Amino acid sequence: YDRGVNTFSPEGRLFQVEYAIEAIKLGSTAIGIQTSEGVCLAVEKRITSPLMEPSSIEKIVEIDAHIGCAMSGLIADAKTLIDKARVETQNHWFTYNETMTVESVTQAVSNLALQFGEEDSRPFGVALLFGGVDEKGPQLFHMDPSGTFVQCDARAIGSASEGAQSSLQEVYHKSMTLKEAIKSSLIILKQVMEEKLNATNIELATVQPGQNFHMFTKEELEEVIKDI
Amino acid sequence: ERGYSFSLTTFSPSGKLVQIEYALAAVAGGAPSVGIKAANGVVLATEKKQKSILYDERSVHKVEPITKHIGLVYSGMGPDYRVLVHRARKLAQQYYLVYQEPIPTAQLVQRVASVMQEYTQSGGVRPFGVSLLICGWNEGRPYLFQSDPSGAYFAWKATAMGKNYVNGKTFLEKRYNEDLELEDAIHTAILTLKESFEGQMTEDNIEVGICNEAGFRRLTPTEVKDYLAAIA
Amino acid sequence: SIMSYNGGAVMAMKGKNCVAIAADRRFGIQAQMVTTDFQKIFPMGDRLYIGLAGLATDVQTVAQRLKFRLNLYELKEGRQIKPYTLMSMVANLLYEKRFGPYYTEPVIAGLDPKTFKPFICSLDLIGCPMVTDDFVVSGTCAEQMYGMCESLWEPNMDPDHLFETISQAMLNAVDRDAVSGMGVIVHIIEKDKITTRTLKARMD
Amino acid sequence: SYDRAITVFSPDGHLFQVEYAQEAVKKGSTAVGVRGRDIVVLGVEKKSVAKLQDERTVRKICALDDNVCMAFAGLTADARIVINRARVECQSHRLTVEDPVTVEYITRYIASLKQRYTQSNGRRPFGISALIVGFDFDGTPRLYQTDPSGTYHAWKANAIGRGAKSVREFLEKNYTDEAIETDDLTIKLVIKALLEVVQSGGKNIELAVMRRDQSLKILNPEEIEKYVAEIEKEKEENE
Amino acid sequence: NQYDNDVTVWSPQGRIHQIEYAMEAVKQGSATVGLKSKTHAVLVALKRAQSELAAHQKKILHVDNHIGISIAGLTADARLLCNFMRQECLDSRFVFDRPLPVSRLVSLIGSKTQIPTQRYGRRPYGVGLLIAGYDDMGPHIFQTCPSANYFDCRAMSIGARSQSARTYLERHMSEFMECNLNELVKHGLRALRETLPAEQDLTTKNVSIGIVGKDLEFTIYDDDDVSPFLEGLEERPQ
Amino acid sequence: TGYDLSASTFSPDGRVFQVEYAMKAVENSSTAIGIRCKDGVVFGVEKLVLSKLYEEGSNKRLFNVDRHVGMAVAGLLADARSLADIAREEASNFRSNFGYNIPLKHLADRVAMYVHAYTLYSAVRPFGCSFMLGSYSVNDGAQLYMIDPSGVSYGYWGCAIGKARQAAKTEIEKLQMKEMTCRDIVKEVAKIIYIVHDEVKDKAFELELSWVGELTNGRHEIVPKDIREEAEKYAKESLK
Amino acid sequence: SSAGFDRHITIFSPEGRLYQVEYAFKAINQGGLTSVAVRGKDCAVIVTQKKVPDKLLDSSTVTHLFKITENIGCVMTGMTADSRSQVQRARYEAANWKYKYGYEIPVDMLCKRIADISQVYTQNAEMRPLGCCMILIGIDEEQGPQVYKCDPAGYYCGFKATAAGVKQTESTSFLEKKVKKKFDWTFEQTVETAITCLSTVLSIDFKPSEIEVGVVTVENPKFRILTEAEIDAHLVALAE
Amino acid sequence: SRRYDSRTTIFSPEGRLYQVEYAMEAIGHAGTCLGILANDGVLLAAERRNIHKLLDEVFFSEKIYKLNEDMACSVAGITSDANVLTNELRLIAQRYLLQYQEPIPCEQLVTALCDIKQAYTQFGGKRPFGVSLLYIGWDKHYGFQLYQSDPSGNYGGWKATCIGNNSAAAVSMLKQDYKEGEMTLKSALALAIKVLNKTMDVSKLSAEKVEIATLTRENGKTVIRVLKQKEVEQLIKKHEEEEAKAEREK
Repeated sequence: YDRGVNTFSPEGRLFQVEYAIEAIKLGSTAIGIQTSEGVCLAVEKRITSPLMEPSSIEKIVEIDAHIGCAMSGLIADAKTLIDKARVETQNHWFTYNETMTVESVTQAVSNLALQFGEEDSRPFGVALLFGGVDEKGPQLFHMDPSGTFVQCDARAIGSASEGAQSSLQEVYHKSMTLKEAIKSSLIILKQVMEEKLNATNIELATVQPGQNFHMFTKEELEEVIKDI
Repeated sequence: ERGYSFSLTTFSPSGKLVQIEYALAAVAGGAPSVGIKAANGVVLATEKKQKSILYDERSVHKVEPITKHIGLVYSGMGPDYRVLVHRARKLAQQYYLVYQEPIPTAQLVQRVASVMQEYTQSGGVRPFGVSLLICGWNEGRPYLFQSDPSGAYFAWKATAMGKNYVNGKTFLEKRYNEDLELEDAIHTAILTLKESFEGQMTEDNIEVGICNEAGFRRLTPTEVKDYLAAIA
Repeated sequence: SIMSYNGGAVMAMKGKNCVAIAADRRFGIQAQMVTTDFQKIFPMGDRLYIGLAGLATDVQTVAQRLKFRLNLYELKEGRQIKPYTLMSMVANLLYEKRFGPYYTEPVIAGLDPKTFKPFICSLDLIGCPMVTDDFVVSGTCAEQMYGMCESLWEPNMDPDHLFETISQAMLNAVDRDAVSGMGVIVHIIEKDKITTRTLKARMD
Repeated sequence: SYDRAITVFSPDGHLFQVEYAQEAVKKGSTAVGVRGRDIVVLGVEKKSVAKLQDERTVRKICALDDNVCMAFAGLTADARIVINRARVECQSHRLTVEDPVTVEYITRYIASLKQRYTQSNGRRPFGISALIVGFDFDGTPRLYQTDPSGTYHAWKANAIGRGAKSVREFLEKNYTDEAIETDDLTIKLVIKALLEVVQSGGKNIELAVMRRDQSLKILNPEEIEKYVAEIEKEKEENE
Repeated sequence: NQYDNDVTVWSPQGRIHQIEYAMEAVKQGSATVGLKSKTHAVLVALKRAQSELAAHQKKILHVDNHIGISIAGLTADARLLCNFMRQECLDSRFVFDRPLPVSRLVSLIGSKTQIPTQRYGRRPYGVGLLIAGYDDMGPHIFQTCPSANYFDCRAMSIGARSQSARTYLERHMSEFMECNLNELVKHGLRALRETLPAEQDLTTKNVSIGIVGKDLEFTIYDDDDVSPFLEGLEERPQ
Repeated sequence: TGYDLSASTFSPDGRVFQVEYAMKAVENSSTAIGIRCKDGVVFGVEKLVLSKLYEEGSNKRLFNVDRHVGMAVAGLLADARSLADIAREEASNFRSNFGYNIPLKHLADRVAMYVHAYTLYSAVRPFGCSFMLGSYSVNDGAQLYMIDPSGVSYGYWGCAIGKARQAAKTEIEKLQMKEMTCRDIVKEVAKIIYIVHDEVKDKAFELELSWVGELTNGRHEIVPKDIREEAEKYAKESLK
Repeated sequence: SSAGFDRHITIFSPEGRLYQVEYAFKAINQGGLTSVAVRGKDCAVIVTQKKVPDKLLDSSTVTHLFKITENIGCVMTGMTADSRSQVQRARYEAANWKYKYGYEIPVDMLCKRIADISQVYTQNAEMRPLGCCMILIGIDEEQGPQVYKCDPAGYYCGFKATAAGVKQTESTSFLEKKVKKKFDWTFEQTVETAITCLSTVLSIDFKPSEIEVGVVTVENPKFRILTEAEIDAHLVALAE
Repeated sequence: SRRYDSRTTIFSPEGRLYQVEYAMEAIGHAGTCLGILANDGVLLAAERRNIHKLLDEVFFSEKIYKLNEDMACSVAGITSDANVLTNELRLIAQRYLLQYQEPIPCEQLVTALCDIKQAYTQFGGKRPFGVSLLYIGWDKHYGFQLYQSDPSGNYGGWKATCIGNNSAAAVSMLKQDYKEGEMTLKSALALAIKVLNKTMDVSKLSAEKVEIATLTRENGKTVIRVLKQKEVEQLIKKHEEEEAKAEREK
């Protein structure tokens, strides 16, 4: 009846890697869009209670000064992967005196993602977006509980993932600007969330070639909302 | 290789450790044996029948000495007995290398029963299937203790272990008093082993060991024939 | 040397049906006293004492390791410890540091609890027990204490003359030593009572 | 070493032993915590004492530091070892970075200690939830909670344990801005909620406040007798 | 089926089912074709994607200057053997100061992957390594499988719908040992148009080619430099 | 059922099925025969051409353990070359510790105790390979051993492992290996493995032969091409 | 009579039995073999049969008699793979007696160390308890000859006549009628009464190519294995 | 190997855990111990179980164990599991005395043992202890103290508690007859013989069937006195004289 954690299916995939793919369909939705002007990257918060403090939770968190992140699915075990990424970017700066590229951050995390077992205990149930500006310009990557990562241009992850991707393939083109990519993302998030859109249910962050990783706050954010 | 590192002895929903309850069933199907202390020494007597005439009875021994003054018999299964003998032989030495003194019989049972309790909780092991009777005369007064596979112990005046042990304890209750010599306790230990043996109780079907203040020793079949004579 | 870093002297002496032990009171660092009430005799049950002399660290260290092992003994067993048994216990403790040794030399004196018979012994710093019948001494001023005890000891002595002999043995020898002094405490035990006295010595 | 994965995934994407641990939280006694602007108010309900026996050993409001209080619910066996492990990390923090431990730092140590403990082999997860209440540097009173999966989470009011959502629905219609006007006014905000819970007839309640400069101060059953006298008197004249 | 749970358990027929299920994992990945001449070793892969805006997953990797591999299966176990592959090449170059031979590399992999196929609670490595390289004996094409059984071959193809590619390679392998680099590649490119549905073939963003050559270091060509190789193919006959 | 999952449990009639199930996996590998002549040992393996795409000289079922010791395997090939690695490593510890070349009565003893060690525990499985060991020494003559997956070894004048085992060793005892030298043996080794494996089951197959003795000066090596062409010349005369 | 996994691993039944050991006693019987050991007044004789079903097999490598030390021999029953592993331990334990204690190990002390090792297999619930038996002979000073049996349960005893294998009970019933009439036993009578044991139980009346006999005597304490020629001398004298 | 694992650590789907509740089910049967204090002194009343006519009656105690030089414990449950715990916190008190050169406070000895007991219920895949036990003792911080341990790992201070087979009947009567701080160490002894008159179904109160040990504070002694079998029965009949007086006059 009870298999081990490390068993192949008769169709050949695995059991608990495939079960963890299902777990990120319960998390809050998140949208990232790569634009040659820069990477914009948004999320909802899914506020449960009026008594709850809204800003104590976060989904956007920074890894380095030029790399941001976005998490979905579970949250408590996402903080383990974030801490391994922050240490890895500082060991690369310490030994090579430069900034680690956005792609090489992702494979440094993706090697960790499939290492459970019974020696030395379950796969991580999160999904991540990595937005950053390295020397090849703005980048956007997406990893998996399976540890498979690939560069995306407009990736939407969460409970409303497949509903948003269809509405995102029609509006994206290769010559966007960042001012309209920010506006195009909040049109999508206005459809898919439950509550109404305001300055507290969502938050954004953009990374630029010029300046570093900047996270918007509740003063400069609602001018996008009132001019939607 | 490696082990299992999980206890295969758990609590029942009725609150009873079932594997220890099964180990007492293997103890009750062993060879019968009685032990009696009376005012100057302890008598340990067991019942050793070879299955056929081909066996050499002078090869193995039920009654074993632990030190100068401590003997030990059993009633259970064979190969488990020789393990905790060699364990108890060693435990009497580490007491002696520290204190330069023969070990008290009470402190031996403190440490032998601690092995048996430790062995019924640790990972991947079945408990022992033997019960013991331990004698000895430390500081004049003799002692007679009985352990069990669970790891507890008691302080008996006279008791029986093995098959028909519930009949021997009724027989000893109508026989034993406070005032007997050592040679009287020998005569009533043969009289209680005759309750369950076969028709021929010869000089080699039984095995008797005694303690004095002169120390533990084990009887040769010469005087065992003299005690078996003029008996019952 | 190492034993001469703090000084100290412990003497035990056997009597008729009684045994006495004595030690000095000085604590100091090579020339300089610090206090004159340093404890060097420790009680180990009734009618059984131990004296320690040597390096001042290991005097307080062994006297706490031994009490750690003694209370475990007197609870696991229901009785008090024999004086011959403690001699094997202390010798085991010192030999474990065969290559990291404690710099002390213990002296054990007490009465056997059932048959009230005196017992004295002494040990080196790695645990060689030596039982005698007259006296044992330990400390820096050892040779001065042999000239006292070989000249003054009598075989069968009441507790009055036992006290006066061990007092004159300590006061005259420790006065001849430089790094030992500042008062002498004397414990004399017997089967009915026990007695602690302090002597009027040179504070010089 | 007992090496075995205890918490594994479900065929629909859940963790069984985590959501089983949240049921064990839901039958512990109710702890309620609110915050003011200068004084914080927190107090467990359903003391359930035998009322002829000892009471100074049964306390469920302790101190991690001079500035950090901590209440909890759930099974108390797994709770007083998380506290004793939190009293060491906050003490070893002072040997490092010189400040007293902020209320945000001590919640991350507890939540990370609980998440990696839902990850390891041979380990059932903790069956407790807690409220960490403190007043950090520069006088900013705030509180948090902690789920048995290890998700630290701030609030303005909270209530956990058995009979929590009955209080949590009551608090949001009861939490106003002017309820945090005075110190003793906010204490009556707690006393109405615990009276709207398991019985709490004054002898089963136990509150304890902190004036942002003191230690934790438990009032004896004379002020709670006084407060439930005047909170019921205001209800008897309004209705 | 109670004989279908752990790698340790033999079947009553004598076929361990956990090994046979890892063969199903390599049949899920996309196809790739390797082949060799007298003097060259060319392997050609076919990428896939998830949406039209996501990028294509690469499959050809660079192990050393004279060894390159191509993967099929789950990508996480591919990088686990890849980082073992790179490590075993540069330490032999550290010790002996020589390129490690290809036929001696693969036997290290076969001893590496056989170990978790015999212990308890240890999965096999689901991966599809096609290896191309140089000994001092010319080109070599090697394939592996999760049963830890490596094969010496001269042209193979593995992945989803690969039996149609093998039938093309059998009826043209008499020509392979003569041709130069140009039509050696487009012999292999005619195998990848065999393993596709009849409408989309080779649109310069899903195909990659890697060549090691007798005076040529191992080189990967991606989605722009493919276009010189990819032109010069006829239309699909229908 | 339930009595046959682990190798740590006996059956209720007292035998281990996990070893017997691994013995069944040997009879799906094809055929490996080896007989010893008067002054040497000759191996022989018929090799199934699975497809045209494999290369002539691939995946040899005939190893080379030491300078004088040879191995011919039959079973799951991953476990074959894993047993070949420890036997190649065991002979290296003998020469390094004791100075000289390992004898076969000791070499097959050390390997069979390594194979037996996996027929006891639940953590490991039994091997799925049976194999043969043959060699020649100038002080001991020719030797020929054979090891099953249980761990039992014996000496042989000639043995056979594979699909058709009895159908191969029926014709081996028609020979006279006591007096023939290892030249005419090579033609007789090939002939008894042409009469087996009808062409209905396999289309085409590959001959692979091995060879040791003082004619090879003690060293183990493969046969030359011309000698095995004489045996392949001696192939199609079994139709009479 | 069964509850839990008591059929599968070595734990107690509700009746106090434990089945994995008494399953292993009838794993000895699957060898199809029977060995007899008889102690004499000044000698000790082991006799056992050997069954060679093939002409292609080397008949000098099937000896179940093994030389443990220079003065200690043994015979092995049960399955072959476990029996040869247990001989390897007994060679190792005797050499460590000589290195640690400086004199030759007594044969009862060696049987104790083997039975203590075999105890641990039925003591942990992980290992399979080695379904093969063990019979030792040897000359001891101030004891004469003596014979010991060790079973896979960890039990041992000194015997005077010993049978082990398939026909154990029929052989011991023959021998117990032979010994209790208490004839004196020379050297050749113990050879005669041991061959006529398994010649009347098995009803063979054989030629000397199917049995093998080891012996020790207090004039030559070396364990020695008889030549087939001198086996034939005792056999034709057995037919008067 | 995962087929034979019994998982003695996991939760149940109703939220609670089964393994320690089976242990506390077994802690009800097999034994009876109780304690009482209100003033100078504290007592442990325990009932003997094996009262067979062939025993030596030695080792100074049966269920009483002296732990420190000024505190002791009474145990209930599996006796073999008890012997491991009793010589485990016996050297917890000694390693305290080695470290601080001061006798251990009675409360933080209990918390030290109840953390070892809690760990087996929480990880390791290991059988927990089916042992609950009492604690009497004295310290300079609070005086006479009385604690109770549970197999789950949680303790508690008390004034009078029983862990017998009819322990609920004893507690129901202890909170029917009690006085806070006025029960001297003679009225508590008369109350102790009254309670185990009820819960012991073997009537007439055999003096060899019970054991009573008292801890009184003498100036530097803290005398732990196991009172002998010559003064039990006069305390037994003293309960018997007053009950015939109180029944007839009412």
